[PDB]
Amino acid sequence: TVMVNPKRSSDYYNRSTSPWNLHRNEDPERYPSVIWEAKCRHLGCINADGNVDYHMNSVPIQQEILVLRRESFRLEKILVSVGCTCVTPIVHH
Amino acid sequence: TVMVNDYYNRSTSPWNLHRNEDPERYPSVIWEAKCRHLGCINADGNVDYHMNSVPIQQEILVLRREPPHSPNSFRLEKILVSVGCTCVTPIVHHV
Ligand SMILES: Cc1ccc2ncccc2c1-c1ccc(O)c(C(=O)O)c1
Ligand SMILES: Cc1ccc2ncccc2c1-c1ccc(O)c(C(=O)O)c1
Repeated sequence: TVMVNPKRSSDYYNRSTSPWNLHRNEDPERYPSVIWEAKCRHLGCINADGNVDYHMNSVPIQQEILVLRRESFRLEKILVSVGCTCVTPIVHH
Repeated sequence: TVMVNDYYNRSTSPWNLHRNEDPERYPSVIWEAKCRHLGCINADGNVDYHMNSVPIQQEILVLRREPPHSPNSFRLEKILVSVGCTCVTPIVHHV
């Protein structure tokens, strides 16, 4: 026991070859109550012609973050998606 | 005041993880991303500067010992962390 005293400001989500949207994650018993989580727009990645390359993969980049939960509060560690990256698939065993 | 109790090696914008350690902080250890290249990896496996690797930055909540060195009193603080990298067009679309 111890004592303790959203925005989208980057355009990377649209300029990325693995672009992403944001989804509202809301929990009234949590601080922050509203978290915006990334969801990749495509299964594949966008090529230089602007079309989807289904061979590559858009995958979410996750971060472990601290949140406060009403329980007087209790500290929790959760995983949130912050954006997406484009990867070459695992193609061997 | 309250009381409290490989995929990136495969990315076209790969990154390496770096230890951010602060004993005055909870969590003490945060693993941050540093993009490996300024370009992105092309289909030949080389760095290509027609596109750029950029680090996605996220504002995260953290506990800071207040007063310093205290084992049971903290202040809520927000810091900017690099979580991973994505591959972007070097151009922007707004004025
Ligand atoms: C990321 C992106 C988004 C929208 C596009 N819309 C039309 C055409 C290309 C687009 C690209 C894109 C992808 C890969 C690339 O290599 C390049 C590039 O080389 O500019 C551009
Ligand atoms: C991401 C990645 C990582 C390592 C590689 N090492 C050798 C060759 C290509 C590599 C690729 C890569 C990049 C873009 C791509 O478009 C493709 C692909 O289309 O296969 C593959």
